[PDB]
Amino acid sequence: EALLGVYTNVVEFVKFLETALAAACVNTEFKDLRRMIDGKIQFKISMPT
Amino acid sequence: GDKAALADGHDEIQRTRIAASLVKIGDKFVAIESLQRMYNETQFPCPLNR
Repeated sequence: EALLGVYTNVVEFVKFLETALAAACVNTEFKDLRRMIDGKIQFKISMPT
Repeated sequence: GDKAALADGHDEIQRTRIAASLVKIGDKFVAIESLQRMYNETQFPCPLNR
């Protein structure tokens, strides 16, 4: 006698680009980030008098 | 007649379009400017702060 069961699905959630939190961050898809050691940003601020 | 001789300048100077805030106080129009941008970008203390 073959028996069947009832399974309920995993409740899916709104993705990251579809929330309003991404208005605070700038999103890029860096494909190979496990190869990166460091990443730097360099500012150069000239100051008037 | 004396008004033309009194001001050589500021008659027949080419007008322009100046962007500044205004306000209305009774019968008088007054422009408002706060100059902390020109002092804090050079990091001298401001003379309006007394």
